[PDB]
Amino acid sequence: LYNKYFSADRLHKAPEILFEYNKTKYDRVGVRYTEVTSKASERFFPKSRMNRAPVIEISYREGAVSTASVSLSMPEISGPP
Amino acid sequence: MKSVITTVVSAADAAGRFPSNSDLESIQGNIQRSAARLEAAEKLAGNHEAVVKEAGDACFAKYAYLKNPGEAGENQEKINKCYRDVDHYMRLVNYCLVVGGTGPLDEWGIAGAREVYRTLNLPTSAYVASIAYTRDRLCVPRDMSAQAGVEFSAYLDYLINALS
Amino acid sequence: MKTPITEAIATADNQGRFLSNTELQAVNGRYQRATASLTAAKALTGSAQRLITGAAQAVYNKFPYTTQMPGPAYASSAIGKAKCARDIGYYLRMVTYCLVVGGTGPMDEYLVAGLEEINRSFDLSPSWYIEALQYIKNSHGLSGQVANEANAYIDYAINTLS
Amino acid sequence: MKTPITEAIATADNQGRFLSNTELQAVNGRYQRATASLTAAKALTGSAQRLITGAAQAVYNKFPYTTQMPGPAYASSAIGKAKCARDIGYYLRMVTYCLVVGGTGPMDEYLVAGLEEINRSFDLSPSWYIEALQYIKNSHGLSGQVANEANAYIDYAINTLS
Amino acid sequence: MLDAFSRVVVNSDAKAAYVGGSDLQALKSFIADGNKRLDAVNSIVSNASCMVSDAVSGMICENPGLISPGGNCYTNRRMAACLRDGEIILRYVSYALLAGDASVLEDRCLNGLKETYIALGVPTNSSIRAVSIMKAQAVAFITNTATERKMSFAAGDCTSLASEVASYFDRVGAAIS
Amino acid sequence: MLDAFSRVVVNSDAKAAYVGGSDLQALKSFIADGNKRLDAVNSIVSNASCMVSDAVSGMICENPGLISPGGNCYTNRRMAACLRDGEIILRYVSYALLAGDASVLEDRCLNGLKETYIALGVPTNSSIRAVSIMKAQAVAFITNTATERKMSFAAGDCTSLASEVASYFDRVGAAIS
Amino acid sequence: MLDAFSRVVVNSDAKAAYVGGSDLQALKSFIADGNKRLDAVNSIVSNASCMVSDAVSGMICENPGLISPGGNCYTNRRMAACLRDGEIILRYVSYALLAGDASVLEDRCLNGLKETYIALGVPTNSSIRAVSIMKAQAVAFITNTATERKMSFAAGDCTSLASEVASYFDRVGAAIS
Amino acid sequence: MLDAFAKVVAQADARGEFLSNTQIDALSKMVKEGNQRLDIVNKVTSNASAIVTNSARALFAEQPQLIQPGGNAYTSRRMAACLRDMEIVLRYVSYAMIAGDSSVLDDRCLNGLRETYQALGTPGSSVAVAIQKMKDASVALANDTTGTPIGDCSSLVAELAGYFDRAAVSVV
Amino acid sequence: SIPILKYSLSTQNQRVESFEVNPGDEQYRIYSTDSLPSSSEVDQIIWAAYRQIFSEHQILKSTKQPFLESQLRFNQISIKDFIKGLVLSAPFRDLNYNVNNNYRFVEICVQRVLGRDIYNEREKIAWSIIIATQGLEGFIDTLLNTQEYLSNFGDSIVPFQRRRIIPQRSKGE
Ligand SMILES: *CC[C@H]1/C(=C/c2[nH]c(/C=C3N=C(/C=C4\NC(=O)C(CC)=C4C)C(C)=C\3CCC(=O)O)c(CCC(=O)O)c2C)NC(=O)[C@@H]1C
Ligand SMILES: *CC[C@H]1/C(=C/c2[nH]c(/C=C3N=C(/C=C4\NC(=O)C(CC)=C4C)C(C)=C\3CCC(=O)O)c(CCC(=O)O)c2C)NC(=O)[C@@H]1C
Ligand SMILES: C=CC1=C(C)[C@@H](Cc2[nH]c(/C=C3N=C(/C=C4\NC(=O)[C@H](C)[C@H]4CC)C(C)=C\3CCC(=O)O)c(CCC(=O)O)c2C)NC1=O
Ligand SMILES: C=CC1=C(C)[C@@H](Cc2[nH]c(/C=C3N=C(/C=C4\NC(=O)[C@H](C)[C@H]4CC)C(C)=C\3CCC(=O)O)c(CCC(=O)O)c2C)NC1=O
Ligand SMILES: C=CC1=C(C)[C@@H](Cc2[nH]c(/C=C3N=C(/C=C4\NC(=O)[C@H](C)[C@H]4CC)C(C)=C\3CCC(=O)O)c(CCC(=O)O)c2C)NC1=O
Ligand SMILES: C=CC1=C(C)[C@@H](Cc2[nH]c(/C=C3N=C(/C=C4\NC(=O)[C@H](C)[C@H]4CC)C(C)=C\3CCC(=O)O)c(CCC(=O)O)c2C)NC1=O
Ligand SMILES: C=CC1=C(C)[C@@H](Cc2[nH]c(/C=C3N=C(/C=C4\NC(=O)[C@H](C)[C@H]4CC)C(C)=C\3CCC(=O)O)c(CCC(=O)O)c2C)NC1=O
Ligand SMILES: C=CC1=C(C)[C@@H](Cc2[nH]c(/C=C3N=C(/C=C4\NC(=O)[C@H](C)[C@H]4CC)C(C)=C\3CCC(=O)O)c(CCC(=O)O)c2C)NC1=O
Ligand SMILES: C=CC1=C(C)[C@@H](Cc2[nH]c(/C=C3N=C(/C=C4\NC(=O)[C@H](C)[C@H]4CC)C(C)=C\3CCC(=O)O)c(CCC(=O)O)c2C)NC1=O
Ligand SMILES: C=CC1=C(C)[C@@H](Cc2[nH]c(/C=C3N=C(/C=C4\NC(=O)[C@H](C)[C@H]4CC)C(C)=C\3CCC(=O)O)c(CCC(=O)O)c2C)NC1=O
Ligand SMILES: C=CC1=C(C)[C@@H](Cc2[nH]c(/C=C3N=C(/C=C4\NC(=O)[C@H](C)[C@H]4CC)C(C)=C\3CCC(=O)O)c(CCC(=O)O)c2C)NC1=O
Ligand SMILES: C=CC1=C(C)[C@@H](Cc2[nH]c(/C=C3N=C(/C=C4\NC(=O)[C@H](C)[C@H]4CC)C(C)=C\3CCC(=O)O)c(CCC(=O)O)c2C)NC1=O
Ligand SMILES: C=CC1=C(C)[C@@H](Cc2[nH]c(/C=C3N=C(/C=C4\NC(=O)[C@H](C)[C@H]4CC)C(C)=C\3CCC(=O)O)c(CCC(=O)O)c2C)NC1=O
Ligand SMILES: C=CC1=C(C)[C@@H](Cc2[nH]c(/C=C3N=C(/C=C4\NC(=O)[C@H](C)[C@H]4CC)C(C)=C\3CCC(=O)O)c(CCC(=O)O)c2C)NC1=O
Repeated sequence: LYNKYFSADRLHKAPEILFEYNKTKYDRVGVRYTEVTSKASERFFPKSRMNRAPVIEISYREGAVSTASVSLSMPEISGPP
Repeated sequence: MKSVITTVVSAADAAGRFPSNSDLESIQGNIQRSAARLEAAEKLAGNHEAVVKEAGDACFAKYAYLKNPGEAGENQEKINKCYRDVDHYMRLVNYCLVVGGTGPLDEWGIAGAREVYRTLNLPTSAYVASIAYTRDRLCVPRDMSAQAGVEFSAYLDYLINALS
Repeated sequence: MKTPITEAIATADNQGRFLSNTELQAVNGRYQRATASLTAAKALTGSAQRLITGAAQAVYNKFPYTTQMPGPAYASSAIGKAKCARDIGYYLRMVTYCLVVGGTGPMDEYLVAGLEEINRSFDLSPSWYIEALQYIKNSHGLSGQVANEANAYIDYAINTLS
Repeated sequence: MKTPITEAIATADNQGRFLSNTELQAVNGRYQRATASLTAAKALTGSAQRLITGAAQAVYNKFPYTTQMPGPAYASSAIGKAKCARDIGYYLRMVTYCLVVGGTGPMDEYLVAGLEEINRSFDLSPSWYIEALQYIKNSHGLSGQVANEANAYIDYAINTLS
Repeated sequence: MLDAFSRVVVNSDAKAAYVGGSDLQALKSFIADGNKRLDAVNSIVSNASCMVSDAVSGMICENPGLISPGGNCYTNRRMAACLRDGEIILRYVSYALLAGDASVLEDRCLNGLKETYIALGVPTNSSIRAVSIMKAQAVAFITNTATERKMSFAAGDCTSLASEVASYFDRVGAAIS
Repeated sequence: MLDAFSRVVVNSDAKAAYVGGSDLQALKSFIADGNKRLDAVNSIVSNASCMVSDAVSGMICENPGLISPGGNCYTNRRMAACLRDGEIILRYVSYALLAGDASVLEDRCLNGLKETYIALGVPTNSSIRAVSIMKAQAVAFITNTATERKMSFAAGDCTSLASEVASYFDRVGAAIS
Repeated sequence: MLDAFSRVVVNSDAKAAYVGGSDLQALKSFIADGNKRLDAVNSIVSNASCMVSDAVSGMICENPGLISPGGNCYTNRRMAACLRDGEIILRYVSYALLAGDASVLEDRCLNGLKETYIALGVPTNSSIRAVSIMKAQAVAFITNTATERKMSFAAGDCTSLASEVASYFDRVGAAIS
Repeated sequence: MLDAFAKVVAQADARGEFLSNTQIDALSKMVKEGNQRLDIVNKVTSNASAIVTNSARALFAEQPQLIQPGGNAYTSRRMAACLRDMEIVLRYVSYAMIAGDSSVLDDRCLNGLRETYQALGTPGSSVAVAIQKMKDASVALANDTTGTPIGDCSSLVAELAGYFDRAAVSVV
Repeated sequence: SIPILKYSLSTQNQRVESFEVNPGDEQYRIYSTDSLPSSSEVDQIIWAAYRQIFSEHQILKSTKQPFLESQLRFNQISIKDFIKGLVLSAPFRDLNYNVNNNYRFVEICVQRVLGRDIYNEREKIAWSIIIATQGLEGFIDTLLNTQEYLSNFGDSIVPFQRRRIIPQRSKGE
């Protein structure tokens, strides 16, 4: 029983801080309230990092080494059926 | 000779008028471009015994069937003719790098080429292979400057579109 | 092709009046429902081949005389199954288009128009496609508001087919 | 009388199609703006006599000849001031009605239809009512998402008057 | 302007509020060393999820008895609740840094938390170990001495951020005690 | 060039790095046999989607119990997530080949994955079968002995690539075990 | 024909107004990005031949009724006339991109093309397809995102120029529609 | 008609495959500026008469020969004929603004307007000047924030000017 | 397809011929644009079309259709297309259509479009249906393709009430 301090209407609720900052005249900061949500797997796969995988793209044509390039990112990716 | 000066002079002569501002500004652009344009021409003059040599064997590397009997490269003298005709095209590219426009190519290399290469049964794509091999061999910070390289490949690309 | 933006234009153009607040709220509601429709369209795109093969198998189970009757209209031979999977792919594609634009406009001009004489002259029964759509409506795996947005365009086609 | 619900009905009735959520989003956006329009209508109701007398005094200040000119069209006598306050009360009433239903439908059928020959035959100048409405548009007190909803119907009438 | 931030929490309505221009200039004028404080709270909110994950894995790889059957982290849904709790504590201490004041840290999370964990049978010293791990990660992110992670800042010293959040994490660790 | 690629992984920011000819020559000067180490990762990224599809269909046509009701691949959600997981593992092992080093393969996917699959009830041996199928497809694509698929390469031997990715796939298959 | 300059002169001549500093700034901005404009027309006309060849063959390979007997692209003569029909519109689009105005495009090429095509019996749909596939190659060559060929440039983006050449390519598709 | 959403559906269906995953967030950014697009349009709608009348008064202040006896816009029917044309091109620009693409503007307004002006003898390049006189009055009015939260609308007013030049060059 | 319900006819003035070569007074000044009108006779045609369908107060400024007139003055549309682009106008839809049922609506535009009074009520029963299933526009497109419209008004004569006054009589209806 925990209802004396943490009643069920405000249970598991925290502020969140957001930043619209790009060194711009329109740069903002925001504060909101939220219900928090987390699940089990985030001891090793944290929410900012979860399900992100490094994709590599290459442009090359045979003999065109001066045009060849490579790039790297890691977005959110899903499986194609 | 299609160049910057001949264009505006022929336009003023067809109109029967004196040279105005629009003709002199075009010569100003030639003045402003000659520094980057003549940079590629002197290095093509200094490197040509290597560049047509190592561009000619790329043609036979892509098309090894040309050295078969009954083809256009059956003996050594026809291969010497092939390196001859490659060096001629490189000399014409060096010429249009000097003039400013594409006068020497469409006067001496391009006009009438489709008749000769058809009746003498020379494969047209084998020329485009040797030109396109030298087009992407150019790395821009090392051989030329950044501005000489684009103005060198634009004539090479022009030849490719004319032959294809 | 009619989306909620297009009738907002079409009403103001009737007297040629300027766009007031009576039309801007109508497009604002499209912008409200746009998120719940777009993930429905994305999830239906991700589930295309599974739903198409399951729907075709549901029609073959519920109407077994379809793959056994000798005739060009039936799926008894191998190419009839290709035509039958092609049709269900067309239906699911129109459903995803209507989910994207937020209105029944795509299927109203690509499928609905002249779908009566197509079923009548080529002797196709409309009751097959209702079974195909009733398979998709319950087994697409979405739930809640996204599924409620997705089911409306699905059983809209059930309504015009019946 | 057009509100965003009425064109949602009128578009579906043209082919006689059922109400899919092409139009349900259009009425959902009305339900979104409804709260911000209703408190604007309530606050404009609460400020009726102050705004009417201030607007009439603004017209009498900006056009002092209307207080002096001998004629039936002017407010030089006592009953002309009663007609002039009655007209501004009519305008504010139509503004509150359009704020309530969420569309310009009330004033479109009660006010502006046939207003041209009213101003022409009875020799009233439309520039008086623009000053009366420009008084209400800045000195109503409303500010924010509620004043932006209230100002649109106010300067809509400025647009048709001019 | 900080009263507008407090208003949100007072109302608990989950509707966002934003400051910029003259309102953000008033906030940065009012609360001490604002620019540095902003790089500070950015260095927390961009690293928060890895912080609670690394913290609870450090607690578990120190004491396996919670992951044993009969442990408080066993039957993973509770372990999800523990991840949630650690992240909530992180969010409140990040706000308390951003405010330069520890009042809401008392009033909204630390008020009556110890008795709650006693009533639930939550072991205290493991959570003290967890918040000390978060304190070390926070001061590492604030000195830009993360061995694994790099952000570019305008050059200078930020003594207050490490001592400020160390005082705040010690307030949490003493209030749970 | 190398520092930017490292910072993309360290930040996890999902923004693409991009490189010029002088940049590419610097990374190729750092890398061992970069020229040949590039045809390899190209032969993976041009074949990746068919690889995970053929892998999961080979697992399913070996063990149908996952597609039976009560199976882990049954339901609309399970099939989509398992395809996603297998492709993620493929992308990380492709990076680990491109780097010539298996550190991020540990740190970003293999760290704590087995306990996650235990907590979700994912059967391990089926995923081991899957990654062995991907290992066979990878070494087939690297010897250019794909019976169905052809790319032209500059002529020569690339034995190290077959052994490099076999060591990496065995690292995955042992770390999940 | 007019230009990025003669356009504002014909606009100012209706006013009988001098070209003052208010509307000269668009012309100075047009001059200040002239090097990117020349860098774009060079990139288009260097690959112009493969553009028309790939465009007409891509129009054919998704509508094989044109090369069907009696189709509009059936014999060698009709196919050569189509391959030149496309080259002419690419030439006039390049003129309009160099001049910065579509006035050379609309009267020298588009004035009367519609009734020409429906006097010849040319299908409109394949012409919009061949125009759209050329627009897709032009926007790839200007922004240097062409897959099979990359050209070297300076740093900066040309979405300006890409949308200008896209509007030029939609003008012809609207004219022959 | 075509709006900005059906545009992406059109060439996706003409290519024949589904919408890709990077186009859906290109549409979810497009719904992100929605509230901003409504503030813009509503700005140009509420003072639509004042834009037309001030642009016409500035148009005749520099070109009297239009109001000259014998000029094109001289008689009261011919003077009224300018104001309706200016309100039409203001109206279809505001249609294209909320639509997100230019396809409805050149469809019902700019299609063949050059041929009508070349047939009536209405000269070509003051309707261009009138459209430019309306353009600067519109994008100055879209900049006003008085009655809206503070932010960036400049990408959308670039598009709003990107409709007016399209209207201004299909009439010369 | 549910064709039109068969109703049966009556006897009227316009049903039988007039024998009236050279009439003078009971003729309603046919406003055709085959007349090739000038710039101000077009205004007379437009006003007479407004009087025919609308009554004389749906010639307010509010009810005016200023762009339909601009397509008439450029010969984009004809008179018949102008007529039921005027019936499709929503001032006609809220002033005349929202205030009566569809039986009275059938008679309120058979008289204004076809120029004749209804045969019986069974005709109003048979024509009330095209308002319901395919709407107002589906009603008027099927009304203006009848032989009753095309054989006397064609596509460039403004419609009018037909054979209202008998020649020797003064009164008529
Ligand atoms: C579930 C499969 C059932 C079935 C299918 C079947 N269909 C056809 C032939 C046609 N179906 C259509 C329908 C459409 N075409 C479209 O493009 C669209 C969307 C715009 C629809 C709804 C048409 C036009 C045809 C004829 C042309 C064709 O597509 O082949 C056939 C072949 C019939 C024939 O060849 O005469 C089959 C077998 N029939 C079944 O038995 C299944 C239950
Ligand atoms: C601000 C007062 C100015 C003014 C007013 C004035 N008005 C009238 C007469 C009329 N005004 C109307 C207008 C309306 N009547 C309505 O019912 C509505 C809403 C649906 C409007 C907009 C009408 C119809 C009349 C004539 C009948 C009447 O209301 O009396 C008069 C009297 C004119 C006369 O009697 O001939 C005045 C003085 N005039 C001013 O000088 C003030 C500036
Ligand atoms: C001034 C301008 C100028 C040119 C552009 C060239 C073009 C050119 N090449 C050849 C002539 C030739 N060109 C080739 C070339 C080739 N055969 C191949 O297999 C390849 C396609 C290619 C080598 C790479 C050969 C083999 C001949 C001799 C043809 C023969 O008679 O067998 C000829 C005929 C005259 C001759 O015998 O040399 C000409 C005009 N020569 C010029 O004077
Ligand atoms: C007129 C212009 C002109 C050129 C373009 C080059 C073309 C060229 N390159 C090389 C020879 C070479 N050329 C390069 C240059 C490059 N190799 C690459 O992989 C990069 C893409 C590119 C720029 C860095 C290198 C690195 C060598 C030595 C190894 C090799 O042949 O690739 C040679 C042999 C003789 C020599 O070294 O010069 C020639 C003719 N030379 C010229 O005179
Ligand atoms: C056996 C179990 C076991 C673990 C799970 C780890 C957990 C762990 N991490 C750190 C320590 C730390 N943890 C982080 C956190 C991060 N670093 C980053 O770059 C990411 C952004 C973020 C999530 C990974 C930081 C920045 C430090 C301080 C620098 C360091 O020691 O690496 C500490 C020391 C804290 C202290 O007491 O001072 C511990 C115990 N260590 C262990 O012994
Ligand atoms: C405003 C601030 C605020 C908080 C901090 C949390 C505090 C909090 N945590 C729990 C509840 C819990 N908290 C934990 C957490 C832990 N157990 C451990 O062994 C670890 C030390 C630690 C995680 C690292 C667990 C495991 C439960 C669930 C206990 C149970 O199953 O009953 C509860 C009871 C309600 C519930 O069961 O969800 C509350 C009020 N809630 C709040 O509203
Ligand atoms: C809304 C978002 C927002 C931010 C994130 C900050 C970002 C920010 N930081 C500083 C500027 C600075 N930021 C720091 C802070 C630090 N420097 C370090 O090396 C330490 C790691 C860290 C201490 C915590 C320092 C020391 C300066 C320069 C002095 C100062 O302005 O405070 C400046 C002014 C100069 C500049 O542009 O760089 C700005 C805009 N400000 C904002 O408005
Ligand atoms: C009953 C279920 C069942 C399947 C679904 C397939 C699945 C499958 N494919 C391969 C084996 C392979 N799979 C591929 C993959 C591909 N080949 C290509 O050319 C494409 C580009 C790409 C996607 C199709 C390759 C290259 C091989 C190795 C060569 C081969 O055996 O065909 C293997 C053997 C791997 C091993 O254990 O060594 C299996 C089980 N086989 C089955 O028994
Ligand atoms: C950085 C690396 C990284 C990964 C590899 C994945 C790992 C991973 N997979 C799942 C989650 C899952 N993973 C699978 C996968 C499988 N089940 C099987 O039976 C097959 C063996 C296998 C597919 C071939 C399934 C079916 C789920 C969903 C389980 C569920 O429904 O709860 C989860 C839990 C979160 C979720 O449910 O989405 C995580 C963390 N995520 C990551 O962040
Ligand atoms: C950015 C993109 C990019 C690439 C994809 C590669 C493409 C590439 N590969 C090689 C060159 C080569 N590539 C290979 C590799 C192989 N050969 C085989 O037959 C095996 C199947 C495979 C082993 C994995 C070999 C053996 C060479 C020649 C020796 C070498 O340069 O390594 C070369 C130099 C010579 C040439 O131009 O061909 C280039 C540019 N390099 C790049 O810069
Ligand atoms: C100044 C601008 C200018 C142009 C744009 C062209 C326009 C043009 N094209 C053709 C003529 C043609 N154009 C095409 C082209 C096509 N038909 C198709 O099915 C495809 C869609 C498309 C090729 C991609 C064909 C097939 C003919 C007629 C060939 C014939 O009938 O013999 C003709 C008639 C002349 C003739 O046929 O000989 C003209 C004037 N010419 C010009 O002077
Ligand atoms: C059915 C038959 C069929 C084809 C023939 C090709 C034709 C083709 N090419 C491209 C698309 C393209 N085509 C080119 C053209 C070229 N690239 C170069 O660098 C060369 C210089 C030049 C000749 C090869 C370019 C640059 C693109 C843009 C994307 C790309 O680089 O491929 C597109 C996409 C157009 C669009 O997205 O709207 C199509 C359909 N594809 C097909 O499906
Ligand atoms: C007569 C021949 C002639 C040309 C061929 C061009 C060649 C050229 N391009 C640029 C210069 C440039 N060119 C581009 C254009 C681009 N950069 C990209 O990465 C995109 C692919 C593309 C469209 C954005 C840009 C962004 C600059 C630098 C900006 C500038 O110089 O104004 C410059 C000026 C800087 C320099 O000297 O390098 C020159 C001379 N100009 C000419 O006078
Ligand atoms: C029914 C009609 C209707 C509207 C007009 C808008 C009105 C509107 N705009 C905004 C919200 C906004 N509106 C603007 C717009 C602008 N700010 C400026 O400085 C420019 C002058 C102007 C561009 C035209 C901006 C920039 C925001 C976001 C402000 C913020 O970041 O807090 C919000 C807040 C709620 C939200 O986040 O969406 C609302 C209701 N929405 C509607 O439903």
